[PDB]
Amino acid sequence: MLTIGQLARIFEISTKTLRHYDAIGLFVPARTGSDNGYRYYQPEQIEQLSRILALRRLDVPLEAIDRLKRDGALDDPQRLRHFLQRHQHTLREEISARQRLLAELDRTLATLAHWRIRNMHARIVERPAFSVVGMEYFGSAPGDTIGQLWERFIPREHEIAGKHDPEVSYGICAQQPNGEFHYVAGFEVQEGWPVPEGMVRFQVPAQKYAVFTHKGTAPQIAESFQAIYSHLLAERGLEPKAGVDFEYYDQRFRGPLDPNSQVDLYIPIY
Amino acid sequence: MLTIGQLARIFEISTKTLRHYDAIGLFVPARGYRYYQPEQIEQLSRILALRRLDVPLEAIDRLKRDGALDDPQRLRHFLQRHQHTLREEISARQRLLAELDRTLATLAHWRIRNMHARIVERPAFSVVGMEYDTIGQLWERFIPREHEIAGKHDPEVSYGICAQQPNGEFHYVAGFEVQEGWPVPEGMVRFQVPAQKYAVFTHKGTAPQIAESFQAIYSHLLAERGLEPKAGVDFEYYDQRFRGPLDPNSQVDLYIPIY
Amino acid sequence: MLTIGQLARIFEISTKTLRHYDAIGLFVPARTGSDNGYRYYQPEQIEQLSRILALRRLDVPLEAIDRLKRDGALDDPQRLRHFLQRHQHTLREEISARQRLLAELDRTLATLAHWRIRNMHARIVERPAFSVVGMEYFGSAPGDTIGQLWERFIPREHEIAGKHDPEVSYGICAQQPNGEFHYVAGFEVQEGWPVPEGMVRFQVPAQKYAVFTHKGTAPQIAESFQAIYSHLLAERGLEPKAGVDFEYYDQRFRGPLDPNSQVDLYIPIY
Amino acid sequence: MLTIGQLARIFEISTKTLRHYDAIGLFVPARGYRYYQPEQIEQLSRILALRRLDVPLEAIDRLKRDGALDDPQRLRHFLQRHQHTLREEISARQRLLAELDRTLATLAHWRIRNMHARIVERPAFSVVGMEYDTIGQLWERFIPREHEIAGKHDPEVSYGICAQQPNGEFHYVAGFEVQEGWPVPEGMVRFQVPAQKYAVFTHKGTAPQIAESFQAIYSHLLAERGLEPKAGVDFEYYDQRFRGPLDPNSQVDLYIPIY
Repeated sequence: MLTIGQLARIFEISTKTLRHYDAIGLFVPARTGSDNGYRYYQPEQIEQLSRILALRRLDVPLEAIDRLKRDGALDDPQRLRHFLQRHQHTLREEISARQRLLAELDRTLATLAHWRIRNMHARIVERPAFSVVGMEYFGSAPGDTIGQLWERFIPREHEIAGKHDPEVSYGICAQQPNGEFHYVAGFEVQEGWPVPEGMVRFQVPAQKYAVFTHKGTAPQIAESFQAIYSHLLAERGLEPKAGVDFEYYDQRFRGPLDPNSQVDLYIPIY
Repeated sequence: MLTIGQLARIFEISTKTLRHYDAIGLFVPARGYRYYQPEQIEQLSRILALRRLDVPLEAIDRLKRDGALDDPQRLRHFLQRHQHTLREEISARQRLLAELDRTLATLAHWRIRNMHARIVERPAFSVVGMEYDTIGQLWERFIPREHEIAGKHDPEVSYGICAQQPNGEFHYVAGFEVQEGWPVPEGMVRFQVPAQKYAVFTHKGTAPQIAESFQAIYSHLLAERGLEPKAGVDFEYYDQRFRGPLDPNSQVDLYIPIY
Repeated sequence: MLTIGQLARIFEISTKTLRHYDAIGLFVPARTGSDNGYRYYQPEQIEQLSRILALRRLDVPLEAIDRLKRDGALDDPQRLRHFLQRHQHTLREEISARQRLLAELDRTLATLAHWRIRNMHARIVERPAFSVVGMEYFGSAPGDTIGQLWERFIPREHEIAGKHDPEVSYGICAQQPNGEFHYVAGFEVQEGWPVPEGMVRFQVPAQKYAVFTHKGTAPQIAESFQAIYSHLLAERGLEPKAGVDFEYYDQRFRGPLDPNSQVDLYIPIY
Repeated sequence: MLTIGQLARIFEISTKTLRHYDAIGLFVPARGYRYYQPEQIEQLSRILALRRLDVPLEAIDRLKRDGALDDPQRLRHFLQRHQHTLREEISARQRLLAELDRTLATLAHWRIRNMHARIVERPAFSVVGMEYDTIGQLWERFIPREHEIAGKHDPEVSYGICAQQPNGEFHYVAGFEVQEGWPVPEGMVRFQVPAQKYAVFTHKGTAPQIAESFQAIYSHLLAERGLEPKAGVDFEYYDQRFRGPLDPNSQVDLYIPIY
C-alpha cells in the first residue's frame, strides 16, 4: 500500500498532478481519508495509472481518457488495444498526407527554379584586358571550395593597393594547362602596384561577354552555369568562345547564402 | 483576351472562385465586364502549389505585393521554411509513432499475464475435415466446403487439430466435431481425437500471434500452475468469439493436453 | 521437457530446421540421444530460441547469430540490446539515404518535365469551320472526367456515319454561356448525316491555330495547357484569341496513359 | 568550342572521368585532339541525376541510343519505375523497423524479470551535495563541483538521494558519502541518511528508464519476495558501472527501504 509521494516518485510527477486526478474522479485512491485525509493507493493502480501517463504522452486529451474508463475500455486489454491501433492508424496517415505533401514540395522546388532561370535578363558587354589580384583556389586541393576561399580572403580585403573599384569583386574560372579548375578571387587593380603575399595576379584577356544577372546563392551558381552553357546560349542566339569566365559581385550582392542577392555572370561569346 | 469561363477552363477552377478573389483583392481583373491579361496567370499558378499546401487566403494577401508576389527568390527559401515546418511536423509524428510502437510493447504482457488456464476433460470424439506448407490456406479452402459435413454436433465450433506424430511430423486437421457414422466427403477425412485432460487458455487476438501464447504456455504458464505438458492431440478451438485470422479482437481457446 | 515436434509446433517451423540448427551447434538440445536418439529440449530454450527466430526475421545471417552466442552476446540481455540498437540505427539510415534519394527523385520529376515543355515543336495552322459529332462532358456533373467520357464513347465509335477521317478524333474545350466547361469528344463528320442518340453536334468555327505537339499523357495535358497560355505564347510571339480550343488525337496517339503517345493542341491565336 | 578541362570546369567532374567514357562508348568527343558540341551536354546532365542515383555504367550504355538517350518521355515513367523500386525498398525497412520497434518490446521484461533483490543493511551515514524542476540538471551542475567536497569515503560512488517529506514533497540530494565533520561548500548541504534495511535492485540502462524499475519494484517485484515497502530515504547508487544518464549499457543500484 502506497502514498501520493512515492507514487509521484515512481512516475516523476507533481504530487498535485495526482490531486488534479483525484478531484476529477479519474485516478481516485482505493481508500479515502474519511476524516484526517490518509490517502492510500494500491500497488495495482500503478499500471492502471501507467497507461494514463503513457496515453497523455500521445496527446490524448485527459478528458478523452476519463470517458474511456467510464465505458470500461481503459481497464480492458482488448478494447484499449483496438483504440490504440486506430490512433496509430491516424498518426501514420497524418504522416502519409505530409510525406506526400513534401514530395509535392520538392516537385515545386524545381518549378520555382525554372521560372527565373528562363525569365533571366541578359545583355552584351565587351571589355579590354584587365588585371585581377587576389588569392587562388585549386579544384583538387583536399578540403577547400568557393565558400572556403572567400572565407579566408575577405579579412585580407584591405591589403590590395591600387584597387580600380572597391565595391566590385571578381571570381575567375580559368584552368591550368592540365584542364584543372583554377579559381581566383580578386579585385580589378590599377596595373602598377605590388602583388601582396601570398596573393596572385591573373590577366583576364579582352573578351566579348554574355552578362547574365544571377538571382540566388553561390551554390545556385553551378546550375545556372549549366542552363547558360547547355541551352540558354543557343536560345539567346550566340556562341560560346573558349577562354576565361567569371562571376561579378556588385553593390547588389548582399551575401553568399542570401537568396535576395545578385551576381553577374560573364561568359565569353562571339 | 480571356473570358471569365476561359480563366476557368484552363484548370479545375470554379466560375465563382475568381469573384471570390475580386472583393478580397487577392486577384482582380484589370478593368460591367472585366478584363484579363497574359502573365496575370503566373500570379495564379504559384498560388496553386501554395494552396496545394493550404496557405491561408489571408496569408497570401499580404505575401502578394509585399513581396514576393513576383520575386522567385524569396519564395525559394520560404518554401524551405515550409519544408522545414512540414518535415518537423512529420518527425514529431515518428517519435509519437515510435513511442506508440513501444507503447504497443507492454500490450502483449498485460494480455498474456491475464490469461488463465481452465482444466477440462473431454471424452474421446471424432472430427471430419481437411488434412495436412501453410495452414492459412487450409482454412481458406475448407470454409466454403463447411456445409458438406453432415451430423454436426455444434456447427459454430470448428477445431484446429494438431496431432503429435512420432517422427515428429506436422499433422493438422480443420473440421467439425460430428456424430460418428455419417459419411465423409471426398477430400475430407475423419480424425478420432482421444480422451484427454487439457489445459485451456483463451487467446485474445490473431491467428499468427497464437504462436506467442504457445511459447508462453510451454515456457512458464503451465509451470506456474503445476501442470505437466503431455505430448498428444492439442487443438485450437473456435466459436462465436472468432471473427477472422486477422482481427485483434477475437478469442481462440487453446487446448493443451496435460497429465 | 519438450520434443522437436511440439517445439516446431509453437514456432511454426519444419522439424528439420531444428535438425539444421542441431547439427550446426547453434541450437543443440539440453540432452543427447546418446544411443537411440531421444532428443529433448528444456522449456527455457524456448526464448533462447525465440530470440533467434526473431533475429532471423531481421535478415541477420544465421552464421552471424552463432558468433554472437560464442562471445556470449546472445544469452546476455544487455549486450543483445546494444547490437539491436546498432542494427536499428543502420536500418533508419538506410531509410534516411533512400528517404533523401526520393526527395531527389521528385526534384528531377519537375526537371524532366521542363525540358520537353520548353523544347516543344509548334507550327501555325488555319482551318475553316467544321462539324464534330459525339458525346459531351460537363465540368460540374458529379462523378465524371475525360477518362470517363472517352471510356463510354469508344465502344460507340462505329455509330458515327459520314466520318471525314476515321483515325482523327477531337476533344473540344468550349463553354456554356455560364462559363462552364463544355467538353465534347467526337469526330469530324461530313455535314449531311444523322446525329446519333444520345450524341451531340458542335460547330468549331474558323480559327487560326498554334499547334503544339504534346508528348505524354492525358493528365499531362492540363499542365501543358498552362505553359502555353501562361508563358509559351508570348515566348513564341503570338496572341491568345478567345474561342474554341481542342486536342487532336492522331495515328501517333497510342493510349491515354502511354507516355510515348502524342497529342496536337489547337489553341486560337491572331 | 569546349576543351577537355572546359568539359570539367562546368561541374564537379575529373579530367579522366571523360576518357573513362571514351573507350567504353558511353560518351565520346565527336572527332589526336578531340572535339565537343552544344547539346552533347544534355546527354550528360540527365546522366548526372541518374548517377546521383547510381545507375550502372553498363545499364546506361544500353539505355543510351536504344532509347531513351534523348526521348524525355520514356525516362519519366522509367523514373517512377525507380520511385516505385526505392519507395518499396523503404517500405521493406519500415516493417523491419516497426517489427524491430516491437522486437524492442520483449526487451524490457527479459531485463526486469532478471532483476533480483539483494537485502542490505546500511548503518546511518551522511552525504553532502546539492539539494532540491528537473533532476537532470541537478547532476549537470554538480559533477564539476564534485572535487570541492573533502573527506570522501569512496569518490567513485555518488548517491541520488530521495527523501520522503511528509507533505509529500520532492527532496532530492546528489552527493558523496563523506566522513562527518568536514566542511560543506556554499551551495551544498549535508544530508544525514538514517540507518535502514534496503531492497537493492540493480537497474541496467538509462536514467529516464529507472522509473520503469521503480514501478516494477513497487507494483510486484517486492511482493514476489515477501518484502514490505517502507516510506523512508531511498537513493540511487552510482559507481564504475555508471557511464552516463544516456547509455543503455550502464548499471544503477536502486536502494528501496523495507521492513
